[PDB]
This record gives sequence, structure tokens and C-alpha cells, in this order.
Amino acid sequence: VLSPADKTNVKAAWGKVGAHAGEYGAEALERMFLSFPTTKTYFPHFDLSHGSAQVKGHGKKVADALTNAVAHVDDMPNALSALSDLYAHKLRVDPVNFKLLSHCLLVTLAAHLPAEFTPAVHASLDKFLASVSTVLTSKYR
Amino acid sequence: VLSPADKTNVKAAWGKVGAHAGEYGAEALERMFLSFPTTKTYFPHFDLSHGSAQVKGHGKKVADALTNAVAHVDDMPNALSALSDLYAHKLRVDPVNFKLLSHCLLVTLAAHLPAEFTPAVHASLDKFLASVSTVLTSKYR
Amino acid sequence: VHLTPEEKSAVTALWGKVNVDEVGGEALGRLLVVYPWTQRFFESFGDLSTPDAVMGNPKVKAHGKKVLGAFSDGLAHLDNLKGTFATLSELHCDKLHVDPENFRLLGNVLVCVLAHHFGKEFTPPVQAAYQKVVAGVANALAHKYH
Amino acid sequence: VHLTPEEKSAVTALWGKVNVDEVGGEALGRLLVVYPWTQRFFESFGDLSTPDAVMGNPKVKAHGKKVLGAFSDGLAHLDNLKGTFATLSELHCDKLHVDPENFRLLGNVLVCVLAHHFGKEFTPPVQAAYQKVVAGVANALAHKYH
Ligand code: HEM
Ligand code: HEM
Ligand code: HEM
Ligand code: HEM
Repeated sequence: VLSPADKTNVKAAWGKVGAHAGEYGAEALERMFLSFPTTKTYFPHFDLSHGSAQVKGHGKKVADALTNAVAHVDDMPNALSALSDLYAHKLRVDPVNFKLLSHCLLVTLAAHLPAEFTPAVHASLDKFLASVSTVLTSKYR
Repeated sequence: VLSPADKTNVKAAWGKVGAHAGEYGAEALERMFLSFPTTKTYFPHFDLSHGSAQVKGHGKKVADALTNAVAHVDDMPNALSALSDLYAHKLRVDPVNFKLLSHCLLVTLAAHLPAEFTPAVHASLDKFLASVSTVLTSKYR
Repeated sequence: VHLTPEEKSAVTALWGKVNVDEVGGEALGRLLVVYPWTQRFFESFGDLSTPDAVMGNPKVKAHGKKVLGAFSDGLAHLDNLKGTFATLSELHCDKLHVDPENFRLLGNVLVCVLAHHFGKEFTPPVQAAYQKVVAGVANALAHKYH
Repeated sequence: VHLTPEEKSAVTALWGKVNVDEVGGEALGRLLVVYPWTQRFFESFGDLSTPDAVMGNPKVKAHGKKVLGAFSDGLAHLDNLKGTFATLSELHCDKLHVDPENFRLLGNVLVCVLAHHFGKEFTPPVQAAYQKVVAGVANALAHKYH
């Protein structure tokens, strides 16, 4: 469960991300494709080269879903319900992969926001990303 | 979530386990220690040899907790609340290990109760054991 | 992955008793029932809408036999699983785009099917040996991903 | 796992600029904060009840120096990680009873600490090389478990 401190920490860190959310989403995806090549199996229809427009566009979608979840941190299941339906019925990404992207999102935030990425904030962001991932896979079976 | 059919399937399969629950729990632990030796790191104080009295006693503890969870399948978080407290504050078994025991419990049931272990019941049992595991680690951080 | 000589003998002996017409389809079918999102990879297989439809689907049974034959090839080459599965690894990556995490799921489902088929004879030491086999097969099938 | 020669060069170049003492205390502290169940192994270190208590704990810092010093020594033998870490693997299994999953958690925390310290220099390709390193170290430290 996200504590009061987790919510404060996530809102503060993601607020500092600000206009860079989509760029950081694309960077996290690129980090994941390079570090964990099995994740590319879900994107046979994508140009996965550095800077590709498809990865940029997808990073914006990922980042927007995270921004919305931050704005709905009190009830993420409800805010992410439609996306979780799409995952269960169509996208069907194995749960292990969300841990890989979550780790790459932490790395991306750490590499861009050194003042914000304190140990406590790192802990809260990891809980938040794991909670989002749980919702996304919650209707799989 | 556990569907009405899942709950019916789990109650039927575990009901048939019946008085063998402790023995089957001990067999599942033995299967786990032999197949996944890293799980032995949580029992350095145990004799883990075949037929161990400590393994038999622990199998009964695991099985009785599962029997309680089955009897309270509509509200497992509440029924397991003291156990999840103890896990988060003391036992602190890494979450990966619960998947290993859950798999070994499925193998044990398949080897013992072939009429119960249909594909649908296998699916329901796997969901149920994953739900129990989620409750057990729900307070970890 | 390293099986002891006793483990190799036990795995080989049990495998000789496997129903080659049914065990592979039962493992594939149970994968599709227990982890129903894996049906994404088999849309061309027709009716997968209920557990009974999955397990009775002739394409599930037929494909499962081919999967079982590849497992048999691995069991005959336990010291070279990577070489045995290199061609299928490239296929599952480059042609079929299958996340190799699914190979772990299928391996453990196969272990469940072996326990179901063999009962008492699928002892805890025999299972431990087969866990080494299915992990080695999954690793070998994942090895040529890039 | 195995690194390309370009990956080896990138690993060695970045590591030459790591304050191993400081980074080890930071990585171990972050492990205990982010995954607080890992505190089970370190009761003798005293107060680990808040992030500030963990990160400032002098025993966490002193132990982190030893952990990352051993990690640093292993980088001298990237082609023989299992051999280099065999004694430490036996120790963590037989004497310390540490589930090797913890090595994977610490490896990814270390990656986060490197990204935090280096910023943009920790590029996606540099991360990919370090992911191979930390996975190889974790696998090596798990290898003598039995
Ligand atoms: C923080 C975790 C993630 C979030 C918030 C997220 C969010 C999203 C969103 C909002 C979409 C668009 C859905 C729509 O069309 O309405 C999407 C699509 C997609 N995602 Fe996820 N995603 C995450 C992780 C992942 C991971 C780990 C993978 C696979 C390794 C993945 C694979 C995909 C794929 C294949 C699509 C479809 C893309 C396309 O066809 O254009 N995502 N994601
Ligand atoms: C279905 C999953 C499981 C259930 C229902 C379960 C249940 C229990 C129960 C009821 C206890 C006794 C708690 C008390 O003292 O009140 C216990 C203790 C314990 N369990 Fe779990 N357990 C499960 C899985 C696991 C796994 C996978 C591991 C490790 C790999 C594990 C390791 C332990 C340990 C080390 C203890 C303390 C034993 C001792 O020192 O005597 N358990 N468990
Ligand atoms: C882990 C052990 C596995 C083995 C030994 C194996 C083996 C095989 C073999 C022998 C073929 C036929 C290749 C050919 O005729 O050229 C095949 C095809 C295929 N495999 Fe696998 N496989 C495994 C796991 C999986 C899993 C877990 C999935 C998906 C969840 C999968 C997805 C597929 C698909 C989609 C095809 C093509 C089926 C078709 O449309 O004809 N495989 N596999
Ligand atoms: C890169 C991974 C790791 C390396 C290289 C490493 C290395 C070491 C070394 C060199 C020692 C000192 C041994 C001695 O002085 O004889 C040690 C001790 C120890 N390690 Fe690890 N370690 C790693 C990960 C871990 C993790 C993740 C945990 C638990 C979460 C852990 C638990 C312990 C404990 C409890 C001790 C004994 C500490 C004490 O004296 O109180 N290690 N480790």
C-alpha cells in the first residue's frame, strides 16, 4: 500500500519531471530494450532504433499513464481500469516485463534528477511502479 | 480475483486433500527443498532430510494455514492478518520463494489427486496460491 | 545445468513411459488454460474459448506433440541443450516473437503434467531432476534471443 | 553471460571513477531502505528503522565498503566470475544463509546508484553492460548453493 509519505514523495519527484515525462518514458523504454532484449518481443511492429518516432510516441503514452496514476494515487485501480482491461484482453505482456521497465524508469529518473532521487524517494517510486504494474496485470485471469 | 468457479474448485480440491493436508504440505516442502535448493536458506535450523520431523511439522503449519484461507476465501487478507504481520516483521521470506512452493503444491496435488486436478481446477488452484502469497507479502514495505 | 548420473538415469527411464500422443498437448493445453494470455500466440488454432475446447482442440494436441518431440531431443542431448535448441531459439525470437518467460511457464506446466500422469512414481527426487531439465531447456531456447 | 570488448572497456572506464567505499555504503543502504525485509540479515547493525537511520548507520557504511570491494575485485575477472566468487558463494550459502535473490536486488540497486552518481554519462549502452555485470556477479554468488 502507498503510505502518506509515498504519495508525497511520488508527487514531488514526478512533479519535478514536469514537461520531460514523455522524453523520460522513451529513454526508459530504450534502456529496457538494450538491457533486457527479450522485452523487444512485444514490439515486432516497431522501429526500435535510437530516437525512433514509434518509441518516442510510446514513451509519451507510458508517461501519460504514469502521470494520470500519480494524479489518482488514492485510487489507482479505478484510474487504470481501462488500461488494465486492454492489457488483459489484448496487450498481454508477461508480468516480469513490468519489473524490467520499472527498474529502467528508476534508472532514468536517477540519471536526470539527482537532488530528487533520495533513498526514501527511490523506495516510494519503486512501490508506486510496482503498484501500477500490479493493476495492469490484475485482470489477466 | 478469485471467481465463484475458482472458489468452488479450490474448496473441492482442498476438501479432498482433507486429513492428508499436513502430509501433502510436508511433501510439497520436500519437493521444494530438493528442486529449488536456495529455499533451504530459510531453514538453517532444520533437519531437512527425508521424513524429517521438523519438515513434517512445518508441512502441517503450511497446510493448516491454507485450510484456514480456503475456509475464508471471501476475505483472506483478514483471515491471514496475523500471519502477514509476522511475515513482514520477522519471517521476511523473499517473494520469489512463494511461487516455488506454490508450484510444488500443484505438483503434489497432481501426483496425489488425479481426478481433482483437471485443467480448470489447476488454473483455480494456481490463482488461489498466488493470492495467498500476495497476502503473505502484502505488508513487506 | 548438471544432472547427476542417477538423475540422468531416472529422467531417461520415466521419459520412456511417456504417452507421446497426449503429454505434449496436455502441457500446451494447460498452459493456455492456466495462463490464458498465452493464447495470444495461437490465434490461428481455432476454438480456445473454454478449458474443454482448449484441451480437445486437435491443433493443440498436434502442436503439443511437436513440442514434446523437441523436449525428447533435449533429453537425448542433456550435455548440449544450447546446441540442440539453437535453431528453435532463433525461430521463437525472430519469427514468432515469443517472450522466453513463457518457456519457464511451459516447463513447469510440463512438470505438473508429468506428476499428473505418473502419480507416486513422480517422486520428489525425480521432480528435482526434471526441474533441472526444464530449466535447461528454457535457458537454451532463450539463448539466441537478441 | 559475456560482454563484448566494447562493453568491457566501458565497464572498466566507468569503474575507475567509482568511489568504491562511498558507492558500496550507498548501495547497501538503499537495498535496506527500498527492500526493508533484507534488514533480516543485519540485526547486529542496530537502528535501521527509517531511511536516515539506514543511510547514516556506520555499520551499513563499513559493510558496504567490504561488499563493493569484493565486487570491484570481481571486475578484474569478468571471464571467470563463478571461479572468482566461489569462496564467497559457499560462505553466503553455508554460513550466512542468504537467499541469492538478494544478490539480484542489490545488483539493480547498484545500477540505480551508478546512474544517480554519473547522470547522463550512465547512458543506455553503459547500463546494458552493467546489467550483464551485475547479473553475472549475482549468478556467480548463487553458483555454489546446494
Ligand atoms: C509503467 C509500465 C507501463 C505503462 C504505464 C504502460 C502504458 C501503456 C499505454 C498507456 C499504452 C497505450 C494503450 C492504448 O493504446 O490505449 C501501452 C501500450 C503498449 N505497451 Fe505498455 N506500459 C507499461 C509497460 C510496458 C511493458 C513493460 C511492455 C513490454 C515489455 C509494454 C508493451 C506495450 C505494447 C506492446 C503496447 C502496444 C504499443 C503499440 O502497439 O503501439 N508496456 N502501454
Ligand atoms: C502457501 C505458502 C505458505 C504458507 C501458507 C505458510 C505458512 C506458514 C505458517 C502458518 C508459519 C508459522 C507462523 C507462526 O509461527 O505463526 C510459517 C513459518 C515459516 N515459513 Fe511460511 N508458509 C508458506 C510458504 C513458505 C515458503 C515458500 C517459505 C520459504 C521458502 C517459508 C518459510 C517459513 C519459515 C522459515 C518459517 C519459520 C519456521 C520456523 O522457524 O519454525 N514459508 N509459514
Ligand atoms: C519451452 C519449450 C518449447 C519447445 C521445445 C517448443 C518447440 C516448438 C517447435 C518444435 C515448434 C515447431 C517449429 C517448426 O515447425 O518450424 C514450435 C512452434 C511454435 N512455438 Fe514453441 N516451443 C516451446 C515453447 C513455446 C511457448 C511457451 C510458446 C508460447 C507461449 C511457443 C510458441 C510457439 C508458436 C506460436 C509456434 C508456431 C505455431 C504455429 O503457428 O505453427 N513455444 N515450438
Ligand atoms: C555483490 C553482491 C555481494 C557481495 C560481493 C558480497 C560480499 C560479502 C563479503 C566480502 C562479506 C564479508 C565476508 C568476510 O568478511 O568473511 C560479506 C558478508 C555478508 N554478506 Fe554479502 N555480499 C553481497 C551481497 C549480499 C547481500 C545482498 C546480502 C543480504 C541481503 C548479504 C549478506 C551478508 C551478510 C549478512 C554478511 C555478514 C555481515 C556481518 O558480518 O554481520 N550479502 N558479503
